[PDB]
Amino acid sequence: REDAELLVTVRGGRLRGIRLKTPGGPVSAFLGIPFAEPPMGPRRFLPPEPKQPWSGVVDATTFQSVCYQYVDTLYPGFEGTEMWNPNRELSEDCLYLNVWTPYPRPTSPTPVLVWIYGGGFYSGASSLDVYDGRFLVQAERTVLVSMNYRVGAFGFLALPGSREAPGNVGLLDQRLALQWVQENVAAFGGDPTSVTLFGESAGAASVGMHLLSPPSRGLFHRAVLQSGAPNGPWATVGMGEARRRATQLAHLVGCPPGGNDTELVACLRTRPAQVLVNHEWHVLPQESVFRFSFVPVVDGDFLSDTPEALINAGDFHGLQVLVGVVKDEGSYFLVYGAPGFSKDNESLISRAEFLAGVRVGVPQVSDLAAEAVVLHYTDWLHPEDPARLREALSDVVGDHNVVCPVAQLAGRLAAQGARVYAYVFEHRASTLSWPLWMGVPHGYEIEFIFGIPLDPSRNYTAEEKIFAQRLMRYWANFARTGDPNEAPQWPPYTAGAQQYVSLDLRPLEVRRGLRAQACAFWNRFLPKLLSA
Amino acid sequence: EDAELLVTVRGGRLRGIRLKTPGGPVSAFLGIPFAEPPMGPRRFLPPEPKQPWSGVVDATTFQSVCYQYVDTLYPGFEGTEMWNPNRELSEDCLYLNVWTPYPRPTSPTPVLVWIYGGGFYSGASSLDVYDGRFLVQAERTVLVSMNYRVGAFGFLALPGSREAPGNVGLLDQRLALQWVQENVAAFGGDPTSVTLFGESAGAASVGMHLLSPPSRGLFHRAVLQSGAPNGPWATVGMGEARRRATQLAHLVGCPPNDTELVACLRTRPAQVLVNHEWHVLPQESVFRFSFVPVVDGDFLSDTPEALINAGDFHGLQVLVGVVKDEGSYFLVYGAPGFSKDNESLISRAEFLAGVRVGVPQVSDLAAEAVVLHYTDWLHPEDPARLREALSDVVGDHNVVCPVAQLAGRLAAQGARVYAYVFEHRASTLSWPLWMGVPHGYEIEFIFGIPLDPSRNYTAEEKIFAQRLMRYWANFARTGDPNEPQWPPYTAGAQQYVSLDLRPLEVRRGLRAQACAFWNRFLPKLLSA
Ligand SMILES: *[C@@H]1O[C@H](CO[C@@H]2O[C@@H](C)[C@@H](O)[C@@H](O)[C@@H]2O)[C@@H](O[C@@H]2O[C@H](CO)[C@@H](O)[C@H](O)[C@H]2NC(C)=O)[C@H](O)[C@H]1NC(C)=O
Ligand SMILES: *[C@@H]1O[C@H](CO[C@@H]2O[C@@H](C)[C@@H](O)[C@@H](O)[C@@H]2O)[C@@H](O[C@@H]2O[C@H](CO)[C@@H](O)[C@H](O)[C@H]2NC(C)=O)[C@H](O)[C@H]1NC(C)=O
Ligand SMILES: *[C@@H]1O[C@H](CO[C@@H]2O[C@@H](C)[C@@H](O)[C@@H](O)[C@@H]2O)[C@@H](O[C@@H]2O[C@H](CO)[C@@H](O)[C@H](O)[C@H]2NC(C)=O)[C@H](O)[C@H]1NC(C)=O
Ligand SMILES: *[C@@H]1O[C@H](CO)[C@@H](O)[C@H](O)[C@H]1NC(C)=O
Repeated sequence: REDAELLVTVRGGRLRGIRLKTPGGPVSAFLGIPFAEPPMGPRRFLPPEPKQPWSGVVDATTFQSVCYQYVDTLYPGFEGTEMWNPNRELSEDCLYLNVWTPYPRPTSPTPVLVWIYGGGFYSGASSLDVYDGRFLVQAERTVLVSMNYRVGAFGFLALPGSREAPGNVGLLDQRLALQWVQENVAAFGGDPTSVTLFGESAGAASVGMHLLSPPSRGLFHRAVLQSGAPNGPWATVGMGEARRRATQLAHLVGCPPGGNDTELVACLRTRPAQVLVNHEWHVLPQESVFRFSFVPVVDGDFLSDTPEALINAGDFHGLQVLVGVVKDEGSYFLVYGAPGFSKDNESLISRAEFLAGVRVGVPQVSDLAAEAVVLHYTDWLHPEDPARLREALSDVVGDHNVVCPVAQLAGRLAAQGARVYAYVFEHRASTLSWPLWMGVPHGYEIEFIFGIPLDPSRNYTAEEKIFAQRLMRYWANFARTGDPNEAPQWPPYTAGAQQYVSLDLRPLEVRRGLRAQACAFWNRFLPKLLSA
Repeated sequence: EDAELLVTVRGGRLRGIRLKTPGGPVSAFLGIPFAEPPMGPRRFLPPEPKQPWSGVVDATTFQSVCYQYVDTLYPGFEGTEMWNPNRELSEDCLYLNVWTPYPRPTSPTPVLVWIYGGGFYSGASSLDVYDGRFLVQAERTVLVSMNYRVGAFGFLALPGSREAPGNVGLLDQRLALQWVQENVAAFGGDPTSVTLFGESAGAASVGMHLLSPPSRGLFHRAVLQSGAPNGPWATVGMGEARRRATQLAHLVGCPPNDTELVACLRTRPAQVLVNHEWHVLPQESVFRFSFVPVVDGDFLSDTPEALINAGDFHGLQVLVGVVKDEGSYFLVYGAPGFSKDNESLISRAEFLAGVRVGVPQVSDLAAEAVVLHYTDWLHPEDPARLREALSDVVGDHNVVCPVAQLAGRLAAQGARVYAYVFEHRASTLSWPLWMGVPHGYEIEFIFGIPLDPSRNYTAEEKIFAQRLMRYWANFARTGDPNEPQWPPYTAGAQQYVSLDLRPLEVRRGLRAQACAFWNRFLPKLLSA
């Protein structure tokens, strides 16, 4: 006595899933499918090995463990923090993926959406409530896949050139999952010839890196980059600085008691996973509000050059991408260490706090460059207005880290053969627990893309549910056709007209300029100065 | 004979002329010698006080114009010819002029001293737009103006040499100011109330007298119009001045010992030096200033910027301002694509080309920073926007931001500053409309030229001219232009007033965002 709809055979063996209820009807979920051998013991820091075939039926009936990661404790018990923290036990045995499909299974091959979570390459999990695929699959009849990938030291510690810790294995985790989709998604009714990757923040940077890595590029057809880009200043690190960071962590945990790499990694392997996590914060070169200790390394392998170079020199004919940002990208990060900031106050900073915030929000630039930032962002008719300083600091951090990297990628892709669509998400959710001064913070479009307002246990307003259904429709139209349009039209983004649309409760408004003036500073001038 | 027209000064007796204005007569003494003619062995040397004379000097007509290049870019065009010499060129040119009410005052009258502009290479006190008769009649002041040597004759420097020490044109101005102290009372002028006013290089001159202590005791108030001593074109270092002096010596067939070199230069006709003066500049530029004040530790003990930042300016009142479109006039003197006879709608390549020529000696890095700041990246190739942007580049770098930096430093360090922007386009203007209110075209209103019946200004423009004359003379009398009030300029509020036919409007910021680029960032970048 079984349900045939919940039984699927993949190349590795048989799976049994669970049937979820949604407001619109049932969907089939296969949660926690193993796609790699567990990377534990001698397998830690190594590239993932494909999951060996199994006999019997594996129950894919619940989310599996979260990969080991630092857990944020800035506002304990605060919904705005807790929603991003692991909702499963931490474990190095965490390489599992999730498939949601219509109930019953599609008769015709169905387009596939593949989600890559964010969290600065040091955190995140596919099991977070806000990444629940059931509403998207029910509303738009797609197949949705999400995977866990190793973060922090376990996914991106790199001793470049070494066999034992080559770096970027968290990206290879993603790639292995993408390879699993090509080989297996048709068993769930998905179309391996229509796969759209989507991600946010570090997930968006991951998506972009798969675009720029030929072995990944054959595994999908379309890409969505939400509030992140591979050319972001926090998303990559050079070979030498990666080695310095790996060596510093090893030194901090007593390894060895630099030297031979094989030996150093062997010492690192004897350390408890939690010990590495608790020391990862002490590795960074400068105090920062952003920077993350272990991120993808540009070592000539996964990425043959810097993403910026690969973007600038790329031929992108035959590609559709959808990119965008939230209205207030910088605000969320400032409450995480910038002087004068708190979610519990107005964070009306002084001029001196503004100056100190630029250094933390724009880490590792010269004084000369920091002076250029201050000049650019200061209103010299109101140089000391606290409210204006707070707003300017938010734009500094958001422009440098999210908006301008996105705009640069969008412009280069459009000019080099791809069709681009761009948005700014401008709705502040009625459920938002953050203060009003933060506006629409980083990450808070995700719940609308995934249709979370349709959850009966939540309290979104009726118009926000309509709004959520409109965005799910845009995303699914893009996955099926490469075009979010079906009514107000969404024009493509081009390097000249630079048109984008605003996403909020009102109909689409077409505007031009993704912070065009600001991003000319970050993308055209400051790069000149650096090499001088 | 008219007794009002005979004056004895320290050097002897003069005879002046009675002039007519629509408001009544005025006494004028034109072509008064204040120095020995700086000729032959005296060329390039500091001026010497005029030795006394017997008999009566005839002071009824303007004297010669000091030797200078004559602009030939639009021959016969009123816009260019109004600045060209209207008297014969001569090295025997150090004369000044005095206008007084008729009959001559018998109470000490405040004195205005005009220093003309012209990039330190040109200019004359005899130009029609500097006619002092209307200011003097309308506002009952004494007005003085002097000729000073320009070009090589006034500013060729072999620093350290006795023979060509540099800045002698500035010393010409100082001697005229010394002459005013010793003789102005004989005309009814008050030597304890002397206000200096100048435009462009004349304003830079005023600023340099403000920062040179031997000149500071010769006047009490200062007006700087479209110029500042910290302007990029206003000064030169000792090494570059020596290089320029040496290259002109080569160009006119003279040997590279300073004594030898200057002696050979002295044998060359004056016209010959003028004919080669442009060729000394290192790079091609819209500004032809080859010989300018030199920072040698003497007249200027430091750069004007260093002197400005360090000075105690309590007790000083100053009036500064700009025209609405400072850059447009300079663009037609060689910026690619520009002409008075077209709309000057330039390409982006021409805009970029024009930046290098309007900002003459900056690195590519700095130039790039300029084109980043002045590009609208939503309309990067719009010809009309590019034309206006390059006008802003040239005007901000050369006039507006040097003036704004001076005004802010002086206010923050004790001076009472009043700032204006002159926004009225003269109904008689011969330049095209796209130029707006160009550099130099506030002068005619402040000298009351619209009151001349033989000119075609409107009734409204004459009322306006009378307003400006009252502001300027109020400031000369009291250090305050007011009688809608004109508030002082401050480093914080940055308030200025708009001068046009409308009543005064108070605004904040002399291109504050643009000038933060020139006055705060770029200096940091150049050193690195
Ligand atoms: C760097 O060191 C590694 C490991 O050293 C070995 O580890 C010991 C436990 C034992 O295996 C010993 O042989 C060594 O001390 C080297 O890898 C070994 O290289 C030697 C041959 O030269 C030999 O042991 C095996 O080939 C390797 N054993 C492994 C992989 O554990 C490696 O060659 C050294 N590289 C250099 C030169 O820096
Ligand atoms: C606004 O608040 C921030 C943060 O204060 C936090 O929230 C408060 C309600 C309270 O719980 C504090 O303990 C929290 O730190 C202020 O920034 C801090 O100010 C304190 C003052 O003693 C200082 O000791 C800390 O170092 C500051 N932390 C920083 C700069 O990150 C800020 O000063 C407040 N601004 C105002 C006046 O509104
Ligand atoms: C607008 O006019 C400028 C300048 O043209 C000048 O005025 C004309 C009436 C005529 O007298 C020309 O000889 C003058 O040069 C133009 O710029 C020039 O364009 C010509 C080609 O037509 C070129 O050979 C010159 O080198 C250019 N000179 C400069 C200083 O750039 C400009 O092309 C005109 N633009 C228009 C009318 O759209
Ligand atoms: C939604 O609001 C209701 C109001 O009673 C509350 O009981 C419930 O806990 C809320 N659930 C949320 C905020 O998810």
